[PDB]
Amino acid sequence: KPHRYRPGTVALREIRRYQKSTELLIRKLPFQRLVREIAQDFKTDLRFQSSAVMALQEACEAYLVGLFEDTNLCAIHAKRVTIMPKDIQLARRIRGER
Amino acid sequence: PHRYRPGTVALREIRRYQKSTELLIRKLPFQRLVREIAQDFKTDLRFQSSAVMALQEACEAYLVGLFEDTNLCAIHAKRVTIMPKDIQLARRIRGE
Amino acid sequence: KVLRDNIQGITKPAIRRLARRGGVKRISGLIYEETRGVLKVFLENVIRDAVTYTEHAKRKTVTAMDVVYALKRQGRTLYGFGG
Amino acid sequence: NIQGITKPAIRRLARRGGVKRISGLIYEETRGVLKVFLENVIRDAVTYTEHAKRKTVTAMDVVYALKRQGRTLYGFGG
Amino acid sequence: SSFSQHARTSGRVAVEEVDEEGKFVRLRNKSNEDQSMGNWQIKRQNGDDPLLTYRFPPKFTLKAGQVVTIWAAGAGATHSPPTDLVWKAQNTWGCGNSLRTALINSTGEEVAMRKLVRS
Amino acid sequence: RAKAKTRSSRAGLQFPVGRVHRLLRKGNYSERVGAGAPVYLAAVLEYLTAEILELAGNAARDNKKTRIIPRHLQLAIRNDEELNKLLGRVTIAQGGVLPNIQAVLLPK
Amino acid sequence: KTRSSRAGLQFPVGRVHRLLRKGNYSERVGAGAPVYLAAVLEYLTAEILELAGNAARDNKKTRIIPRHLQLAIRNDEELNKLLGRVTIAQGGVLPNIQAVLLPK
Amino acid sequence: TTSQKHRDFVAEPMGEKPVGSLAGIGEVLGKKLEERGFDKAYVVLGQFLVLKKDEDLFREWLKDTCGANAKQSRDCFGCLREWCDAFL
Amino acid sequence: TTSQKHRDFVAEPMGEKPVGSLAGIGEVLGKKLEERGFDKAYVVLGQFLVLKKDEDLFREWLKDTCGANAKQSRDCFGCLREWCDAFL
Amino acid sequence: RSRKESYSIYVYKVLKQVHPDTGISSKAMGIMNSFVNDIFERIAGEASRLAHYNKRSTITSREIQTAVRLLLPGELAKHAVSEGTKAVTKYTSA
Amino acid sequence: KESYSIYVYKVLKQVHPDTGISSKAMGIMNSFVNDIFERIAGEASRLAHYNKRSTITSREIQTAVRLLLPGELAKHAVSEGTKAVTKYTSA
DNA sequence: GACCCTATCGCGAGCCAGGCCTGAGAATCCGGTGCCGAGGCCGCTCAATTGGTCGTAGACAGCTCTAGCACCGCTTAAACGCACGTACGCGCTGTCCCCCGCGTTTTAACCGCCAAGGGGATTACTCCCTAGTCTCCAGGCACGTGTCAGATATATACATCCAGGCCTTGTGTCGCGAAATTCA
DNA sequence: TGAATTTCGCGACACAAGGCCTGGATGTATATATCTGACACGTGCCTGGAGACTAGGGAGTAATCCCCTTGGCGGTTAAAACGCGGGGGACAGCGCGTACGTGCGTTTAAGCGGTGCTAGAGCTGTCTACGACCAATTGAGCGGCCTCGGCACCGGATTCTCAGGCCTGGCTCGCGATAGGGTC
Repeated sequence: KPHRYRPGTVALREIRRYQKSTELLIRKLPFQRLVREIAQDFKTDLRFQSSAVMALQEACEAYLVGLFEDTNLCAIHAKRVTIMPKDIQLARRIRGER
Repeated sequence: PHRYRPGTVALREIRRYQKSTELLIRKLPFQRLVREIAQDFKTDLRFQSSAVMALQEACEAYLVGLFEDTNLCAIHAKRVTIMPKDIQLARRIRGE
Repeated sequence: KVLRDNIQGITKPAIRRLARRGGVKRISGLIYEETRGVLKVFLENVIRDAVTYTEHAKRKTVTAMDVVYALKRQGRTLYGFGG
Repeated sequence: NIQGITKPAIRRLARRGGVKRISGLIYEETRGVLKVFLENVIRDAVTYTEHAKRKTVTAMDVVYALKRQGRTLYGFGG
Repeated sequence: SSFSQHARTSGRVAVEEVDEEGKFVRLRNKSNEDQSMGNWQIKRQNGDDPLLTYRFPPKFTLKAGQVVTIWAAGAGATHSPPTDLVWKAQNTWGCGNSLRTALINSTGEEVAMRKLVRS
Repeated sequence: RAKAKTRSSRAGLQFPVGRVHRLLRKGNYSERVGAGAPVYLAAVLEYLTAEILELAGNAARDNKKTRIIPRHLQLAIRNDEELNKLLGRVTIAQGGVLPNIQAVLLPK
Repeated sequence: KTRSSRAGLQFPVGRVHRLLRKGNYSERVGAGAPVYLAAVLEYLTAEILELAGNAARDNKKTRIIPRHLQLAIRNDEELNKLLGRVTIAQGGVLPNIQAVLLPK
Repeated sequence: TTSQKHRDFVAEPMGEKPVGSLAGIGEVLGKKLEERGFDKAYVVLGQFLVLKKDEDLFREWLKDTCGANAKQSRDCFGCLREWCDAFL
Repeated sequence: TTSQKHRDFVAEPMGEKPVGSLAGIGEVLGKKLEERGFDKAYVVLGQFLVLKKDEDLFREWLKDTCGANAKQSRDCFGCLREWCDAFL
Repeated sequence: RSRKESYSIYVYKVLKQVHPDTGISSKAMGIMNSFVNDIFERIAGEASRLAHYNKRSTITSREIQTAVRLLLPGELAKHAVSEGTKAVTKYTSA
Repeated sequence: KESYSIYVYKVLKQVHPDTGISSKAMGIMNSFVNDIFERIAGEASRLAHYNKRSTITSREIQTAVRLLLPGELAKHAVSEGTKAVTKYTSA
C-alpha cells in the first residue's frame, strides 16, 4: 500500500537533478577547516582569501567528478554496477597519478 | 614429440623479450608505412634514417605502455586474455 | 585553536552527491575512506605548490591566483578565478 | 603498407609489455591505433619541416613533435 | 501417423513430443508452478535396444508453461538452456516400432512417460 | 595630424591590435615582434571567441533562456568535437557536467 | 680561476649563464642563479649516475648502457615520479609480472 | 479399424473414468454393469486381470453379466488389452 | 514406516513382477498365492481392484488365501494402494 | 587605484555582432577573459619556441600561422588560417 | 656542436672511479641535462614574471627546484645549491 | 522360545590421485677469438674572464584602509542512526571455440656495393622593418543609476495507471442420422 | 431376413472467459504575479595607443660544395604465413547471503545576520648595491688520430627446469550372511 519505488529510481532522479544543477556539493565550513588544517602542516599561521578557498573547492569537486566518471567506466568494464575501491585504484593507476 | 603446455612458452618469451632491448618491428615495413603516411600531407619529403628510427622507437614505447595498461584492464575484469574493449577503455581513461 | 581531524568534515552524503553527479548509480560502503584519502593527497599536492608560491612572494595570505597557478602547473587549468 | 606491421610484430610487442594471451581482433585495432598515432606525430613533424622551408624531415623535427605531445624522447638530440 | 501415442504423467512435467526418428525429445511443465528437475534422468527404450540414460545437471528447473527440448547429437541443433538441450554424447534417441520414453526423478521414480507404438 | 583609425579598424577586427602588440612586447616571448603578427593573432582570437559565443548562444536559445551563463558555455564547449579537443584540460567553474547516462545503466 | 672551481662544482657555470642569457628567459639574470642551477644539475646527475652504477654491478657488467639507466630510473620512486612521461631509447622495461599471471 | 472412443480411452489412463467410457459399453450396458457392482472402469479391469487377459473368458463373462454381443465384447476386450499393453 | 521392498515396488510399475515382489510377502506366502492361482503381482492387484480397494476386505482375503498376518497384510495393502494412487 | 586590464568590451562587441539580442553574465565574462588569456599564452609560447628553434629573433606572421596550425585541430586550423590571411591582406593593402 | 660530455665524464669518474659510459648513454645524459635545464629555467621565468620582477635570482631558482623536484631530491638539491652559493660568495 | 522375513556389515573388484624417476630442452657458466669504439693525446681557437663604468630594480620605511579572523545568536537543512527489504556480486559449473605450439613452404629484409644530384650548410651583399624617441589625443576604465530576467512560488491543463462495463469467441451438450451386428 | 440394439458423429442452444471502450485518481509540465540585485547604459578622465622619422642590424636573396638520400641489383637466409591438434580460457546461468538503498525520527552544527579590529596587502618615496656592456686576454674545451681491450660471438660443459610413465593407495559398488522384529 505505501508508495515505495524500486531501488534505483530515486538514484536516477538524483543523477538527473545533480547533472542538471551546478551548485557546490560540499558544505563550505568543513572543507575550509580541512584546508586550514592541511595548510598548517607546511607553514603555521597562514591566511586564506575566501575566493582562494572557493577555487580550491571547485577544483577538488571537478577532480572528484572526473575520477568518479572514470571509476564508473571501470566498474562497467567488469560488468558490475557498484563501484569498489579497486576500481578507483585502477583508474588512478591508469591515469598515472600513482 | 616433446610439447609444452600453452602459456609456458609465452612466459619464456616474456622473460626473453623483457631482458632484451632491440626493436621488435622490422625496419623496412615501418619505413614504407611512414613514407606512405607523409604522402597525404606533402609530396616530395625526404627522411633521415635517424628520424625514422626515432619514430619507430616512439611507436614501440607507446604501444608497450598501451599494452601494459590493457593487460591491467583485462586482469581487473577477472580475465587473462586481452580484448579490443580493454584497449578502448584504456585509451578513453588515459584521455585519448 | 589548533585544527585536527577535519577530514571527517567531508561527510558521507557529500561524497554520495559527488558520485551521483558523475553518473555513479550504486556506491559501496568502503568507498568513503578511499575518497577521503584521495582528496587528502590531492589537497596536499595542490596546497604545497600554493604555499610555495605564497612564500616566494613574502606574503602570509594565499591569494586565489596562487591556487590558480598551482592548478595550472598540474595540467588542470581553472577558468573563472583568473581576474 | 599498413599491412607491413605483421601479426608477429604486434605479438612480440604485446609479449614485451606483459600480455599473456592475445585475442584475434587485437591486431586490426592495434594497426588502427598505430596509424592514428603516426598521423598525429607526422602531421606536426611535416609542419615543422615546412616552417623552415626544408624538403627533408630531420630527427629534431620528430623529437620536437614528440615533445609537444607530452612524450619526451631522449638520445636522438640534437 | 501409423504410430499410436500413449502418455501418462503424475507430476508437473509431461512428455509432450517425441521425435519418431529420434532427433529430439520434448517435455513441458504443464502446471502453473516452476518445476525443478535437478539430477533427473530419462531412460529411452527402443524395442529390444539397450537402454539410453540421459542425466540432467544437479540443479535445473523448468519454469511453468515452458518447454525444454533434449536434442540428439545428429539433429545439429544448438544447445540453449533452459529451452534447448543437445545430447552431444548420443547421436540419436533411436528408432523402432516400439519407442518408450520415461521421465525419472532424482529419487529413481518414473513420473512421466510417452510411448510410440507402430502396427 | 591625419585622422587616426585603430589597426583593428584597418583590419576590420573587433579585438584590439595595439593591446595584443603591447602584450607581445612585454611578454618576453622574443626580442622582436613583427608588424602583422598582432593582426594575425587578433584575427585568430576573434574567430575563436565568435565560435564559442555562437555555440553558447545557440545552447541558451535551446533551453528557453536569453542570457549566457557558465552552464551554457560548458554545454556549448563539451558538445563540439574540436573545441572539446582544444580545451580538454580546462575546468569551467560552476559549469556542471554533460547530461549523459551509460547505456547499460538503463533498464533492459 | 674558473667559476666552477670557485663554487666547487664540475658543471660549467659560464655555459649555464650563457644559455640563460641566450634563451630569452628574462631581461636580466642574477649572479648566483647559474651557480645554484649548476649545483642542482650536478646533484641530479650524480644521483642518477650513482644509481646506474649500483645497477651495473648487479648484472656483472662494467659499462653503463641505456638499459642500466632505464633500470635505475624506473627502480627509484622519486626519479620515476620526476620522469614519468619520458621515453628512453634502447631502454627496455622493468621486469613486472602480475601475481594472477603466475600459475597456482 | 479402431473406434474413436476406444482411441480416447487408450490414449490416457482410465483413472476414475466410469464404466461407460469403455469402448463398446454404453448407457444401458454401463448401467447394467454398475447395478451388478462393477461401477467403474478399473473395477472391470480388475476382473479382466483376474481372467488373465483371456479373450474368451472375459467376453463370455461380459455377455453373461450385461448381455453384450460379439462386437461390443470384442471392442471392450481390445480396449482393455491395449490399455494393459500401453500402461500396465 | 515403509520397507525397502515397499519403496522398490512403488517406485516402478509392476509389469511382470512375481507375487513374491510384493512388500511383506515372503517366499512361503508367494508360493501359496501362486498355488491358489494368483501367480503374479498384477493378478493380486486385480483382486485389490475387485474388492474396491477396501483395506479390511483385502487383508482378510489375503489372510484366508495365503495365511498372512496383520503386519504382512498391512504392508501388502499399503504397497498396492500406493501403486494404484501413483500409476492408476 | 591601479588600472586592471581585461577583454570585457571586446567580447561584448563580438557577442553583439554574432547575436544582436543576447546578454552575457559577469561570470561568463570572466570565463571568457580567462579563455582569451590562456589561448594567447599558448599561441605566444608556441611561437616563441618555434622562433628559437630556427635561430631566429623575430616573431613574424609565419611563426604565428605555424603555431595556429600546430595548436588548433582540424577545421579550426583552416578557418583561423583563412581569417588571419584575410586580416593581414587587408592591413597591408591600406 | 656543444654538449655536456666532459662534465658528465668527470662526475662519473668522481662517483665511480672505475666505470665507463658508452656514447649513446652520454647522449641520453646530454638530453636529460637539457630537459632539466629547460624545465627549471622556464619555471624560474614564470615565477619572476608572476611577481612583476625582471631578475632571476637564486631565490627563484630555489623556489623552482622546490616546485619541480619531489620530496627528498628537493631537500638535497636545496642543500647543495645553498652550500655552493655560500662557497662561491665566501671566496 | 521357535520360526519367517528383512536389514547392515565384510570383502572382492575396478576407477581415480599423487609420488618417484628419467629424459628432452634450455638457461647458464667458462674459455678462446676478433673487432671497432671509448679513452687518451695533440693542435687549435674563440668564449669565459677581468676590470671598470653607469643606469637602475628593488629593498627598506612608512602610511593607509580592508577584509580575515574572531565572536555571538537564531533557524532549520541536513547529517545521523536505526531497521528492513531486496538485489547484486561472488563462486561454481558446464560448453565451446580458438589462439598456441609446432612444423613446412615462401619471400623479401638486410647487407654490401655502386652512382648521381637535391638540397642543406655555408658565405657575401644589400635593404628595409622595426626599436626607439617625441608629441598628440581619445578609448576604455572607474563610478553612478535605473529597470527587468530570472528566481520564487501558486494555480491549472495534460499524460498515465487502473478499474468498471460492454462485445466476441471458443466450448460442452443432447436429440437424432448413419451404419454394423445378433436373435426372433 | 427384418427388427431390435447399439455406437459414432453432426448441428442448434447455453455458457463462461477473454478482449476492447470509457472515466477517475494520480503526478507532471504550463502560465502568471512579484521583487530584487545584478546587468546594461551614460559620463569624466588620463594614460596607453597612434603618427612621423631615423638608424641599424636581421633577414632575404644569389652562388657553391659535398653528402647523404634516393634508386637499384644479387643472396642468404631469418622471419613470416598457413594448416592442424588441442586443451585451456571466456561466457552464460544459477543460487545466495550479505551488504547497501530507502524511509523516518533525531540532533547538531552549518548558514545567515551583524560587529570590531588589526595584521597585513597595497601604494608611495629614497637610494644604493648590483648587473648589463664593452676592450683585452688566453687557456679550457672542441676536432681529428690512434690504440687495445670490453664486449659480441661462438663452442663446450653443468645444472636446472618441465613433463610424462609406473606403482601404491584410497574410495566406491555390489552379493551374501548374522542379527533384529514380529508372529505364534
